[PDB]
Amino acid sequence: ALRGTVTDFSGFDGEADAEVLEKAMEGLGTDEDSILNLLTARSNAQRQQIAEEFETLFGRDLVNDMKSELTGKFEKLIVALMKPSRLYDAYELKHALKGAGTDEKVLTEIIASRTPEELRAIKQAYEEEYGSNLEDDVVGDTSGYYQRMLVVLLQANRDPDTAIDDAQVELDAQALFQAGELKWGTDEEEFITILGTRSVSHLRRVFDKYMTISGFQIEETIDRETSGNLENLLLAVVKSIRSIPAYLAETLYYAMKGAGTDDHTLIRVIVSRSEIDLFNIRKEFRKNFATSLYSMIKGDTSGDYKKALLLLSGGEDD
Ligand SMILES: [Ca+2]
Ligand SMILES: [Ca+2]
Ligand SMILES: [Ca+2]
Ligand SMILES: [Ca+2]
Ligand SMILES: [Ca+2]
Ligand SMILES: [Ca+2]
Ligand SMILES: [Ca+2]
Ligand SMILES: [Ca+2]
Ligand SMILES: [Ca+2]
Ligand SMILES: [Ca+2]
Ligand SMILES: [Ca+2]
Repeated sequence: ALRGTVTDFSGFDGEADAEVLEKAMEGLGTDEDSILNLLTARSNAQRQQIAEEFETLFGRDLVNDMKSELTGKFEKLIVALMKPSRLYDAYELKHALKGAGTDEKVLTEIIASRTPEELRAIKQAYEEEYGSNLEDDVVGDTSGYYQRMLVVLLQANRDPDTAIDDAQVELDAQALFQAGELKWGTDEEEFITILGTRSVSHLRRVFDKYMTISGFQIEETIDRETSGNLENLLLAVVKSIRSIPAYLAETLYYAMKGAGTDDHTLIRVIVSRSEIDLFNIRKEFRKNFATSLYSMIKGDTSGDYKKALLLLSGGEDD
């Protein structure tokens, strides 16, 4: 079911590709198009091969050459596109912790929507690159239940999908109801333990049951019961439980629907997901927002920045 929008180019020729990129830079100006048409048509693993082959042919660093020939939001995308898949999430996480004021949005998005396999892969890569323990770093930069929930999630420990138990589903649905709507204040720990540790397949069933017994969708209750930090995280986790593609589709929409563009988010989501579920993301986006992902990117962005994004994205006809 899970489909990306960028795949390996067949008949890929690492050296030819380098020569092309060289031809697009060496001399007066810069052939943005040629760089943009090639790199959005090669997978992450293949860009790495292009970057290594470029060095052997020209004794120059591809990425740095492009940094010195490109500009603005376009350069940012290309640079993000060039970052090894393995290191990308950890890179965005590191920059989100760096400096006194943390970037919660990024922590929540990534940690709430990455599968256990992925999260433990991120943790190892992050410790390899930076010599810091990710969990420890997150603990240092967050606080309260938001910190607690993140720590729980970072254990990469969630129950595995298993035989579905009707008794457990009713029990857990009731616990959430008793912990939220029925209680003066909120049993934050119950929400956290349940929404943090229970399996995906199990929780989807618990949601349907929660609605049946409470009249509320769990998302309404989370909004009615919590605020800021914690609300966003629990909302993020819940939506990811339902559908990571649908969660990330909503993430893109909200990055574009206002007066500006949250370009930092536009870029991260498109790039990181281009080889996993961006096709799924596009389907869900259309499904929930009346237009294609394409048309909204077209409306919010300009120039080569726009051109690359659209080629990366695809689906003009969604
Ligand atoms: Ca040039
Ligand atoms: Ca030019
Ligand atoms: Ca530049
Ligand atoms: Ca960043
Ligand atoms: Ca910080
Ligand atoms: Ca902050
Ligand atoms: Ca309450
Ligand atoms: Ca509360
Ligand atoms: Ca409480
Ligand atoms: Ca609220
Ligand atoms: Ca906008």
